[PDB]
Amino acid sequence: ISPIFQGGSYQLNNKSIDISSLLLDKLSGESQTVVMKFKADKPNSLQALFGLSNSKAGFKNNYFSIFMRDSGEIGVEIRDAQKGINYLFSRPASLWGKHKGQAVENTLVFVSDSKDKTYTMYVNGIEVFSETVDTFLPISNINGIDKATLGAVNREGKEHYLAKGSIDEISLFNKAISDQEVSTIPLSNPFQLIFQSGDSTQANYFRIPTLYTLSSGRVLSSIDARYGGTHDSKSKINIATSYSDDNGKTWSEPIFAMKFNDYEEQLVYWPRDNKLKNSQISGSASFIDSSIVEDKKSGKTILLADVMPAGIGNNNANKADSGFKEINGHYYLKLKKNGDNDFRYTVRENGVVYNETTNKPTNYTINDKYEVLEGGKSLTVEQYSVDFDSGSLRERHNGKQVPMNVFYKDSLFKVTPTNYIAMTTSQNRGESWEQFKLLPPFLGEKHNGTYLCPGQGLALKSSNRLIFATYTSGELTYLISDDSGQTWKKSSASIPFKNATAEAQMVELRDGVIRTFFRTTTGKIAYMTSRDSGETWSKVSYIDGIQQTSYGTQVSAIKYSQLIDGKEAVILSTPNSRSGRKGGQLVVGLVNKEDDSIDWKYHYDIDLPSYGYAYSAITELPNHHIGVLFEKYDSWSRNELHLSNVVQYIDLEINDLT
Ligand SMILES: O=S(=O)(O)CCNCc1ccco1
Repeated sequence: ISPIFQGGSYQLNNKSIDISSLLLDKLSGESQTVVMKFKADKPNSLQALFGLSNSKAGFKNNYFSIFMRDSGEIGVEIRDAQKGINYLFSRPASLWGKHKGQAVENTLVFVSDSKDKTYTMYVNGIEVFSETVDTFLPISNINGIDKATLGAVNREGKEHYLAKGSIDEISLFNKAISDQEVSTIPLSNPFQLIFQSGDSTQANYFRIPTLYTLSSGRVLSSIDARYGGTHDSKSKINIATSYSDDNGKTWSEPIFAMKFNDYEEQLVYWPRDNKLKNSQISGSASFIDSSIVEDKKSGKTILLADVMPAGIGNNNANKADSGFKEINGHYYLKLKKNGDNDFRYTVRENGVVYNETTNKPTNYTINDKYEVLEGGKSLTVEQYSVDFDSGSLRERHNGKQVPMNVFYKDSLFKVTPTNYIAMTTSQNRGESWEQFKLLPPFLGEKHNGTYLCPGQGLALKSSNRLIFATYTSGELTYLISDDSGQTWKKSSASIPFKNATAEAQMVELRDGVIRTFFRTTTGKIAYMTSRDSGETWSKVSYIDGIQQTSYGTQVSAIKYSQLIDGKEAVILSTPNSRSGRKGGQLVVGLVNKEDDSIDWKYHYDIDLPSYGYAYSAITELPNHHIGVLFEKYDSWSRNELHLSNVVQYIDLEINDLT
């Protein structure tokens, strides 16, 4: 239908604008829709963009506001002292500030709907909240409203929450518009979604993005499709992938690289109240932290991830147990049968389940998908679903039968409650993925598996050598294959930390010279150098000019192909902050051929220093633009848990950085 009111080009310079004379008489009925295109790249800590208030003395709490914080959060307030109603709905990390230097125009759509009794907010096409109340307060039935304000809320005749930005365009409607209509509002988005709520993964949440340009020009991406909110394992998490054949302008409908079936794939809205936000899926096996490379020789595409048996994450993973028993040079996967309190079985050659005590093989075997067969017959378990209908989290058998897998809770045979690493391959560049294979122990029979560094593995330009960085207590443990991933050898590089999350990423500065940048506990990014193609490693140094937080953040890096100011160039993606995971940057370094030192010459501000930026993926797109897929939020912050569509992708050019 038609806007009862429409205005545009409002400047918010810490002075509010009065539009009462225009809007207040238009307002009628109990349903309204605000549509607001606005810019704010230098906002104050807390500012109101829009306000409906009772400016009369004695009614400071009778108002409606649409506000933002300089954290990127957006919210509304609906308050009536006489009615006894005080509503505040919001979401962190809902905004953009700047992109490529210019300020971003955000597209805000707030719906107030008296039929479903529901407040819904969309920003830049994404639904950031939708709240139902039992007692609905139409934004226009607030007692004694006499003001309509932009850039403030007019309380008791003063300008509260003074704003800094602009509203290019604002429309008002005496209707609550439908979803379908909402989707037809044009956007000015500086970004796109590759993975997103409601897509084929059915995961409502995503974390830990990766990017890799393949030899065909196809760009591939892998990610954590996280179902139980944005929690680490333990949870349900699958590895999803999607590709682009047109330099990241469009992306394929995602498919699974690694998935488990013990729990259903459920698009669940996870509770954000303090009483319930730490609810965590506790019976599911899961995957977490993927890394990808292309192998020249085979043409194969290779993906690794951490594997977690039902109910397992890194905080409770059995350290001091690789999950394998060594029998004469060979590592065998161990199993526990129900009723036993010790592990008495192994998976020998041809997946035969052998009893270690009796020394007789058994009538059970383990297939390639780690499913259990008895006497050649496939066994099954019942699937679980999660819900919050009882007011708290509840995992329960949903009726469906799925292949019994030794990583599952209900399995008759179970692996060691510890962390594993697995690989899968694609012969077709992301179109399908093989059944994953578990990797062997690297640091011993009685030492838990290491942790895959998420992002890219490295394909050395002058051999068939493939390296995947992993970490454990006290060292990076690089995994090396010279045979297209069929076999693997470890290369240990000690670091001066214990229990650090040393997420690492490598660049080749020239033939056989590998620089790795990894996350520390120091507030600085560290690095080390191999000069014999990852055989041995230098001592640890640190970069000054970038700061991280004490707990740090994942860092992605690539060796750029074109020269920049005449030099070889390495690009770096990281939050630059000591407060939290915000202030994202791409940092450009020129290499000094004399000594292989790096002069970090350019810093690109991805967005505002106060807006969230966490784990990231960069890649050189086939047209020499830079593709960036990142967590646009503070994935550490306890206040920013469980947001949808905060992992976003952008296209940058080199000159944008310089
Ligand atoms: O810093 S955070 O990214 O929030 C924590 C990530 N933990 C990494 C991990 C690896 C295996 C299980 O968890």
